[PDB]
Amino acid sequence: QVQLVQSGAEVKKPGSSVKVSCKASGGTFIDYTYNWVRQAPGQGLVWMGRVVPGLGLSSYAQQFEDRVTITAAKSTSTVYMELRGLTSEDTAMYYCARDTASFGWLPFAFWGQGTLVTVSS
Amino acid sequence: QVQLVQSGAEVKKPGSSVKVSCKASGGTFIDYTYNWVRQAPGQGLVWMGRVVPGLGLSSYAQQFEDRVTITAAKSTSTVYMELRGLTSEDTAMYYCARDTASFGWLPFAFWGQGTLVTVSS
Amino acid sequence: QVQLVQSGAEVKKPGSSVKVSCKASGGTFIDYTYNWVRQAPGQGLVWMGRVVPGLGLSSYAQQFEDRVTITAAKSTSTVYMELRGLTSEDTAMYYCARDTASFGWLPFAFWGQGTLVTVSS
Amino acid sequence: SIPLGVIHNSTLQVSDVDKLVCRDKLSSTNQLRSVGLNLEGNGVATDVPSVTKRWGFRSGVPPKVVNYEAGEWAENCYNLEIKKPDGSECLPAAPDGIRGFPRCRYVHKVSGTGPCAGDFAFHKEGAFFLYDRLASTVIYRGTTFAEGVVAFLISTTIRYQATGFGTNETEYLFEVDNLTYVQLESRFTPQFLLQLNETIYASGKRSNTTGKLIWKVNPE
Amino acid sequence: SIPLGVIHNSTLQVSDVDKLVCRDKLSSTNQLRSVGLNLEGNGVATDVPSVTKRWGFRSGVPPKVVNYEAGEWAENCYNLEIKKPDGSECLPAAPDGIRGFPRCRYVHKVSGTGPCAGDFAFHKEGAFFLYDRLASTVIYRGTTFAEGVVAFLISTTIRYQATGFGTNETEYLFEVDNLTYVQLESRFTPQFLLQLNETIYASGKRSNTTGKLIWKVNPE
Amino acid sequence: SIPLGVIHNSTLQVSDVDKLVCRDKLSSTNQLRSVGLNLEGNGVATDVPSVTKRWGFRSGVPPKVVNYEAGEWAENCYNLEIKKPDGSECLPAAPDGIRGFPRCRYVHKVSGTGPCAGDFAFHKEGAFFLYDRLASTVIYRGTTFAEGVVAFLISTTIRYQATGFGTNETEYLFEVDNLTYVQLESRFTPQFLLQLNETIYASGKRSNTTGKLIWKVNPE
Amino acid sequence: VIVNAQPKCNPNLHYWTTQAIGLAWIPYFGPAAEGIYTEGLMHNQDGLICGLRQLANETTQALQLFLRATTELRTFSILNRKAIDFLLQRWG
Amino acid sequence: VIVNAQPKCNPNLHYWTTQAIGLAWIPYFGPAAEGIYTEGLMHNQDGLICGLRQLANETTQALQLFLRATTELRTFSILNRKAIDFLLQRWG
Amino acid sequence: VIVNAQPKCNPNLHYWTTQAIGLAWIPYFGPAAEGIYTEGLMHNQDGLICGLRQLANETTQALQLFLRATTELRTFSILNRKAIDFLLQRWG
Amino acid sequence: QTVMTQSPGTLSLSPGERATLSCGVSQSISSTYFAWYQQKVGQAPRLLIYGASNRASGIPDRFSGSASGTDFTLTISRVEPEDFAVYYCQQYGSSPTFGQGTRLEIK
Amino acid sequence: QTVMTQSPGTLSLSPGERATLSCGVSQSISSTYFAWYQQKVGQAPRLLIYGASNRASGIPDRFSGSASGTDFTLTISRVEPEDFAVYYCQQYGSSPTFGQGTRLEIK
Amino acid sequence: QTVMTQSPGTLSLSPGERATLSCGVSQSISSTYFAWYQQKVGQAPRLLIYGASNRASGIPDRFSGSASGTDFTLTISRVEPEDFAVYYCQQYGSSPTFGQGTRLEIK
Ligand SMILES: *[C@@H]1O[C@H](CO)[C@@H](O[C@@H]2O[C@H](CO)[C@@H](O[C@@H]3O[C@H](CO[C@H]4O[C@H](CO)[C@@H](O)[C@H](O)[C@@H]4O)[C@@H](O)[C@H](O)[C@@H]3O)[C@H](O)[C@H]2NC(C)=O)[C@H](O)[C@H]1NC(C)=O
Ligand SMILES: *[C@@H]1O[C@H](CO)[C@@H](O[C@@H]2O[C@H](CO)[C@@H](O[C@@H]3O[C@H](CO[C@H]4O[C@H](CO)[C@@H](O)[C@H](O)[C@@H]4O)[C@@H](O)[C@H](O)[C@@H]3O)[C@H](O)[C@H]2NC(C)=O)[C@H](O)[C@H]1NC(C)=O
Ligand SMILES: *[C@@H]1O[C@H](CO)[C@@H](O[C@@H]2O[C@H](CO)[C@@H](O[C@@H]3O[C@H](CO[C@H]4O[C@H](CO)[C@@H](O)[C@H](O)[C@@H]4O)[C@@H](O)[C@H](O)[C@@H]3O)[C@H](O)[C@H]2NC(C)=O)[C@H](O)[C@H]1NC(C)=O
Ligand SMILES: *[C@@H]1O[C@H](CO)[C@@H](O[C@@H]2O[C@H](CO)[C@@H](O[C@@H]3O[C@H](CO)[C@@H](O)[C@H](O)[C@@H]3O)[C@H](O)[C@H]2NC(C)=O)[C@H](O)[C@H]1NC(C)=O
Ligand SMILES: *[C@@H]1O[C@H](CO)[C@@H](O[C@@H]2O[C@H](CO)[C@@H](O[C@@H]3O[C@H](CO)[C@@H](O)[C@H](O)[C@@H]3O)[C@H](O)[C@H]2NC(C)=O)[C@H](O)[C@H]1NC(C)=O
Ligand SMILES: *[C@@H]1O[C@H](CO)[C@@H](O[C@@H]2O[C@H](CO)[C@@H](O[C@@H]3O[C@H](CO)[C@@H](O)[C@H](O)[C@@H]3O)[C@H](O)[C@H]2NC(C)=O)[C@H](O)[C@H]1NC(C)=O
Ligand SMILES: *[C@@H]1O[C@H](CO)[C@@H](O)[C@H](O)[C@H]1NC(C)=O
Ligand SMILES: *[C@@H]1O[C@H](CO)[C@@H](O)[C@H](O)[C@H]1NC(C)=O
Ligand SMILES: *[C@@H]1O[C@H](CO)[C@@H](O)[C@H](O)[C@H]1NC(C)=O
Ligand SMILES: *[C@@H]1O[C@H](CO)[C@@H](O)[C@H](O)[C@H]1NC(C)=O
Ligand SMILES: *[C@@H]1O[C@H](CO)[C@@H](O)[C@H](O)[C@H]1NC(C)=O
Ligand SMILES: *[C@@H]1O[C@H](CO)[C@@H](O)[C@H](O)[C@H]1NC(C)=O
Repeated sequence: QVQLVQSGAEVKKPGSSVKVSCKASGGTFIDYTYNWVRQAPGQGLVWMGRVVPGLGLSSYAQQFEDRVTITAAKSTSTVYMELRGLTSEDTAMYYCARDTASFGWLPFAFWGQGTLVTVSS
Repeated sequence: QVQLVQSGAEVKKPGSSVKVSCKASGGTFIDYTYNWVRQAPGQGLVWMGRVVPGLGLSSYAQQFEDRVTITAAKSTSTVYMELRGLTSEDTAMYYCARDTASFGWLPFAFWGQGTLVTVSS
Repeated sequence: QVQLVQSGAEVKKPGSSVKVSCKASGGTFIDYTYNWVRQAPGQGLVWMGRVVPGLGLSSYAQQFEDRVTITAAKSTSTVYMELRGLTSEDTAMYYCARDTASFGWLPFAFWGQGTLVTVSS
Repeated sequence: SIPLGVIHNSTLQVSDVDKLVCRDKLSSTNQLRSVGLNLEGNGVATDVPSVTKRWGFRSGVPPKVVNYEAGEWAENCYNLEIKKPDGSECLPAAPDGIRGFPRCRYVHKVSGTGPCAGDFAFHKEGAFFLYDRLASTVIYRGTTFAEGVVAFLISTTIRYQATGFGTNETEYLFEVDNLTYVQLESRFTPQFLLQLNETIYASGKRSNTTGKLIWKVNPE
Repeated sequence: SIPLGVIHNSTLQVSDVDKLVCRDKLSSTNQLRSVGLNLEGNGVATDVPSVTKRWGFRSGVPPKVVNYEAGEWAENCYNLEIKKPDGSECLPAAPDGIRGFPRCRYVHKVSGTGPCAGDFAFHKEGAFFLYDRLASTVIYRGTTFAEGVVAFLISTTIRYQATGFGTNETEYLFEVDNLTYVQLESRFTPQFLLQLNETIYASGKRSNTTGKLIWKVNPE
Repeated sequence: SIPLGVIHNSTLQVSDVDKLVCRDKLSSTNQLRSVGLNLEGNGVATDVPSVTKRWGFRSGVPPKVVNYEAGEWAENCYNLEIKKPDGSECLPAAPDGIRGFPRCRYVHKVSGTGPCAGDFAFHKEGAFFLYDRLASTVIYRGTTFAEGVVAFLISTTIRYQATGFGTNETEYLFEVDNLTYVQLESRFTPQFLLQLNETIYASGKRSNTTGKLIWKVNPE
Repeated sequence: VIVNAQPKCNPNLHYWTTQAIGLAWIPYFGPAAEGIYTEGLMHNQDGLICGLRQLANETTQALQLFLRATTELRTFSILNRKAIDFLLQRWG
Repeated sequence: VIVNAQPKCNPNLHYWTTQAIGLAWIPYFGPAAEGIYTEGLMHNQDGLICGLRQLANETTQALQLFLRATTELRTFSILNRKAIDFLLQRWG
Repeated sequence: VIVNAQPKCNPNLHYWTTQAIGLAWIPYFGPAAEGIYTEGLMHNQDGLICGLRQLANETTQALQLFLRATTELRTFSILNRKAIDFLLQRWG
Repeated sequence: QTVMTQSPGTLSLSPGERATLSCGVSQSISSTYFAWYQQKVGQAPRLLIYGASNRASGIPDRFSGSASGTDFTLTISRVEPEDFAVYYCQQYGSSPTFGQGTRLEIK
Repeated sequence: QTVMTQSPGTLSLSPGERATLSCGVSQSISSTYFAWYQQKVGQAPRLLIYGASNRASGIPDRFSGSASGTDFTLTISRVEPEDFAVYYCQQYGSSPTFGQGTRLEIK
Repeated sequence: QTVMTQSPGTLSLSPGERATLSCGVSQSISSTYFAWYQQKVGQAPRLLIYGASNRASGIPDRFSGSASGTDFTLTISRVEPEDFAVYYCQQYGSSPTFGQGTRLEIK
């Protein structure tokens, strides 16, 4: 089971941005899609976007277009995302989840802890 | 009230023509349409044609086409019409009537006495 | 009444051919259509084809196409036909019949005796 | 066997087809130009029946197209938008490359209907219909033209209506409004007619309902 | 690199492309003419299968058009009105400017159907299809043509029918009436066939109902 | 007044229009050739927005066509299959005789839609769209072209998609599959993009259902 | 020389032709063709205009007989042929 | 010179071309084009007809190779090019 | 002479044109036109390629001003006109 | 073309009684292009109403009317002995037309 | 193509009785292109009627018939012992056809 | 785009009872592009079923399911106290989607 390690909670003011990341360890960085997802309590889970370092490509959920940028540092095996134009409605747990691309399947088999992003004033 | 003065009755033989006229006085010749109309007793009134000396144009009722020619003598302020190819069915009173073109309206406000045209053999 | 004279019966083996003929006499060869017809007992009569020496043309029934060739010897006033690819189903009386082409009509007025063609093994 | 024009030491002279002229110095092809001339400059009448009677339809004979580089400005030009009596287009549509002459003053459209037996409308005296700089022997539909000739040398729209266009018995009208027309006569020039149309229109003494009122010009 | 013909002091000679000939006096462009010749004068057979087998369909290669001023009168010419087996027109319609040759005696139409894979029907030996004075490398639909070549130098309609036109296995018929046909054979010339058609038609010994009667010519 | 190129005793020189040059020996017309050159050899960018921004629509001005005998092989060429926003074809269909240039390596089709006010798409710097050997001043629909000039002297299909084609605010995509696209950027050459498309396609990490998944290339 | 002999003659020209210069060379940039026309007036200096009218009128017949005999719809080669004959006439 | 060497040759011409003269210059007036053709007969005087047939047969190959290499559908300029080369060949 | 003066120049040609020879003269027999193209490479011997690029770039303006002033859609006569002027320039 | 039928074509009233007359037309006439007349015996007709509503000069207030579309109506509040005339409907905006006329007779 | 069905395909009558036979055809045949025959056993058929109505040479008046359209009829006023033959319908204007034949037998 | 509605959105069962859950989707999803998850409170969801039928690693046999078309079903033979989780439906073949989630609560 390949791990994803995330930073702790951070509080932001409206109009700013937060950078979050997941360190991948115990497996390949290049071989997997690293997908960012969002879950606020009581709302369920939605996909935000993804990076596949092996292709060097990324893609996004339409509602997160522009505001969310997803990248990766191959050199540190770390998944990165920046969420900008933050509002109080964005408060949620933010997760990376690794798919099973190396197995020929696209669902999520490996999950992080979740970083809380809090936006308030 | 601008006047129209006409000649008296005349008897014609079938196949001939009659020239009739109305002298305009007490107002402008150029400014008005001088319209020729026909009324036989018991038949009601119909329009035959017109001249507008100000435009230098004339126009006709379709049933009087060719047979009726309408002109004017600007120099004598007189309205003229010639009806040709006369038959007994043409017997009627022939009138000029002046419209209200100078007032922006096209109906007849000024009327003559009527010249009787009699055709017989 | 112009006559048609035919040869007697002949027995053939399957796959072979028979040549039959009608000598025309008592009238013109050139002026008439000489038509070949076939009648097996119990089957009724069908047309096979024809030659009109005056036109130098011949024509055929569709079911006898290729297998039946019709010609004529103007020099001997004789009508000829060859039936080939013979089978037992071809057994029949074969006749010439002369039409009334010289009269402006196309039906058969003059008939032969009939040559029996027998095919067996 | 087409002659060219050449300039003499003094005035203009006919250039020969067969003779070699020692003074006819030709240093470049830029000295040979195709120039279009308008027949109105020879006294050809520009009245509507005067021009339409000079045109007519014939079958069998094919059209031809020639090229100009330059030409005379025309004062009077025409188009045609004539349909057969049942609406079946008398003239073929102008083909690609055919456009009206560069410039004119009074351009008439002579729209309308009439009998048009034949394949093409040809000029009766053989004049060319001058389109763009590409004149032709036939009239093309919807495109204006000048009436003229080829020398080979070293505004406003009137839109008259027509009835019986392709025959000898015709009628033509100047449209002032949808309900207002004036009968044409050759003694009345475009200047007369346009001054007349402004007077009628501006005075308002014309049909103002739905019915047609058609005026004739007084004999004097 | 196209050679021209030139007349020698005596007979005809090949004009060179590269050599300058001192006796080759050329005073005008009116001395250079394009003349069309018919291959029937070289012994090419004019029978229907003989000519149709010399034509065929191919794709990819575009058509070309050339120009003549003059040419030989043809005794035998052809048209084509051939549709694909399902009626989908084998040949493209002749484009504007393409008309049949000026004059001939026996003009055949060879209407009918057959397989026609390819874009155009090309001549197999590279002969030109001579249309008007504008010959081409392909056959155009509905327009007659002569079979021939370009030199570059100093009546009646037969209307035969066709089946399987664009292939090797074909049939052709001479139509006498709607119900009456004669099978063609190469030993029978247009004179024979027409004399035959008059005899059949005039004698009346042909189908007179609604059914087809198709005649073959006796082997002798 | 068009200058020609001529070879000097050493290097290439401008040939004059007016001066007679004694060394300019011209023995045949076979010494004058029309050669097409591609502007990519002058450093013109071949990126999609780089080329499309150099093209645009205007009305009134007619198209022109010129002829080549020879030219340069192009590494990068384009087509256009652009419809107006409502599907009403931005470009006129290429007319008969217009075909794409002989040879290239990377041919793009840039299919899609966008506003196209005007009659024709013209090159903004006046370059010619080189079709076959018949270049023109306008882009014709469905036919590929090279971008270039006329000298007058002595593979694979990429098929990118386009949105907002005829305006300044545009988007372009490289199609991998019906559901899979990559956003274009000028720092990525055809070699990059094609290597990327094979990697995506072959790895299978792309949409495999019915929904679109559109990839952006990472900033590094 | 050529002498005009018809009922009337217009002795003045209002002449047009075309020129192109400047950035107009780029067709998206330049004006529509009706705007590339130049113009001016000329007079009948020493009888030249009337003579030209007469030549064009006499030449029209030769032109159409010529065209009747051709195959081209668009014959824009007449003066090129003349240039060739001009030289060939003396240099053949 | 040119020598004809094919199985057979037709030694006679029935020749046609066109001419135009008279009022025909006006196209509405004149005949349809099929009527502007002139005609007559010619014989194989001193071998000229057979030689011409052979030249046209030999020249056909050059013509089509030439046409394959062009872009024009209608190439009606071959003899104009020849006239230019005729003079250029000696006057270049 | 002509001097190239633009930001960059490609000093190599990969050149194409057409030729036709052999039985190809018969169009049903021969290849489609894309196959009649010949090809090869050339280098910038003594500055010739860059000079040619510059000439074509300078000449483009003259070409379009010229075309703006014509009536033909297909003007394939420019070099024929040049050949005529070449001789006429000295032999007029 | 603006064909008018007057109805009643005749009226019969004792002097002092109320009367109405209307005209139907085959096509709409703007009210501004329509007028009413009163014709006395042996006399040219007198214009009564302009634009189908405006009293003409010298016309008594007992005369009134209105119109729209194809419906043109004239009324007299009291018909005086002097009003037992033939009334007419006129179209004048283009080539003019008249109805047949309606006679108001004494009962 | 001019397909004919004879009906009755057989008749059975005592000699001296009246009999009729008709043929239907799939398409109209002008009566002028149609004929009737009488076939005796072992013999070629004898033409009876021309143009579907005219007696052939040597044919007795007891034989008659007529036709139009697709309806061809033969009758014998009295069938004699010598008439108990197979009768046939023939189309001859083009490629000819025959019906199957009808035998008139003795009852 | 692969919009899913989970039904029931909540279940209420005593531990040890049998339970089923299904998801409807607006468009067909190949079963191979669909998966089920079990989300414990405060935890990232655990994949349960691959291709809408294959148990994920470490998943008990009490969990099963199948799918075709637009019909996706999950069942637990006995719901254990540890199974009173929020279950989710996921589409992953393209841009991925999830249903709202279904909570299985203790009764
Ligand atoms: C070149 O200049 C020539 C003069 O030197 C022009 O020739 C003259 O052209 C005018 C017309 O513009 C002719 O005058 C009239 O022509 C009409 C035409 O009538 C036609 O139809 C009637 C039907 O009954 C028929 O009988 C006629 O023959 C015509 O076919 C006549 O109706 C008039 O009465 C009057 O004759 C001149 O007669 C004519 N003069 C000469 C000497 O020919 C020539 O038109 C100019 N070129 C071009 C292209 O316009
Ligand atoms: C110019 O003159 C030449 C002679 O000097 C002409 O060449 C001759 O042309 C004839 C035909 O007109 C050839 O004779 C026959 O050709 C046919 C054609 O067959 C084709 O199809 C078969 C299919 O199996 C294929 O095998 C063949 O190769 C062909 O592609 C043959 O079937 C006949 O048997 C017979 O050969 C002469 O052989 C040919 N002679 C020479 C020396 O080439 C030339 O056609 C004339 N130009 C034009 C435009 O007609
Ligand atoms: C022949 O060679 C010439 C050089 O000797 C070429 O001229 C140069 O062409 C380039 C483009 O290829 C120009 O560089 C850029 O041009 C773009 C175009 O912008 C246009 O749109 C904006 C809109 O705001 C407008 O303001 C401009 O004026 C243009 O209409 C610019 O956006 C770039 O900033 C940059 O300037 C060179 O400037 C130009 N150089 C010269 C000296 O003219 C010529 O294009 C070659 N011929 C052909 C057919 O390509
Ligand atoms: C016959 O007389 C009429 C009446 O005057 C002429 O037509 C009128 O022409 C004027 C221009 O001189 C038009 O005014 C313009 O209208 C445009 C509308 O877009 C506006 O933008 C301009 O600023 C200006 O106001 C007027 O509308 C037009 N009226 C009608 C009924 O056409 C007509 O040209 C004369 N005929 C001839 C052959 O001269
Ligand atoms: C094959 O034979 C037929 C039968 O003779 C030929 O057709 C016939 O040709 C004559 C003319 O030689 C036609 O007569 C003319 O008819 C027109 C009708 O408008 C009339 O105005 C003339 O005065 C004259 O009477 C005849 O109708 C025509 N018959 C048929 C059935 O077509 C045919 O030309 C021959 N085929 C070939 C290739 O020669
Ligand atoms: C983007 O990547 C795709 C995926 O490889 C490229 O398309 C593929 O190209 C190969 C040829 O290199 C095709 O294989 C051939 O298919 C034909 C089918 O008739 C067969 O006869 C041949 O023997 C061979 O197997 C393959 O099917 C094709 N696949 C797809 C989905 O198109 C594509 O060309 C690349 N794009 C660019 C611009 O290079
Ligand atoms: C038209 O020509 C006919 C003779 O065909 C003649 O009777 C008629 O009067 C002419 N009409 C006109 C207006 O010239
Ligand atoms: C006729 O009415 C239409 C509007 O329906 C108008 O556009 C047109 O200009 C009018 N025609 C004239 C001559 O006024
Ligand atoms: C046509 O060609 C085929 C071979 O493709 C051959 O079998 C057949 O017999 C040929 N038919 C004719 C009429 O030449
Ligand atoms: C076939 O019949 C039509 C009339 O329906 C006739 O016009 C045509 O000429 C006939 N064809 C032949 C070959 O007689
Ligand atoms: C397009 O031009 C408009 C001005 O008309 C400008 O506001 C806009 O930002 C431009 N967009 C792009 C992508 O250049
Ligand atoms: C899209 O699907 C069609 C079959 O419906 C196929 O022919 C086409 O090549 C596909 N497009 C791509 C980019 O794969």
